[PDB]
Amino acid sequence: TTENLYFQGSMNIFEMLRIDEGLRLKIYKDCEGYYTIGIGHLLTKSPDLNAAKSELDKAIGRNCNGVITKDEAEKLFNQDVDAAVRGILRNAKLKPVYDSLDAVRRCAAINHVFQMGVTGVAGFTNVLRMLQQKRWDEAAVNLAKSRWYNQCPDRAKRVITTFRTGTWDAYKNL
Repeated sequence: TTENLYFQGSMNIFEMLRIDEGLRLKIYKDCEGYYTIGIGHLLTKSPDLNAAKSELDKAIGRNCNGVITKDEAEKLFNQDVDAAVRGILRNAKLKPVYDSLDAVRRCAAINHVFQMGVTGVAGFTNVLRMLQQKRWDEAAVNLAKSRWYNQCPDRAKRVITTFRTGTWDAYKNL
């Protein structure tokens, strides 16, 4: 479809993570129980809500009282995406795999690091080798064994499908 052919140009890392993480203007606990706000911004792993609000005020730069605006959520979101990209490119293990990937799977790579962090992703020794060798089906099967996926499948299922196919299909028809 001419509409189907345009959907590609509408999808990017920002729209991808926006779907996987949602958009919340108030502090909430994610599927792992950690305090979160905005578009998947983990505030802290501490169970103390007071620590979550203290980190929020530091990140936004004002007395937020646990609430932020949509424009603030986007600014924080852009910083987190940049941090995940920079984390990949300076890492001697992730950068060669990332460089080998196509544009769409590169988005899935940034997404993965955004969710898990650099050392967590860099620990997927076998998945990283499979991806560099273009063994897409095997990579997706091994990702489906991870604790990252199995503890919170809805946040990870679309990333795994994107690693398998290199298309945006899993983000169609929400």
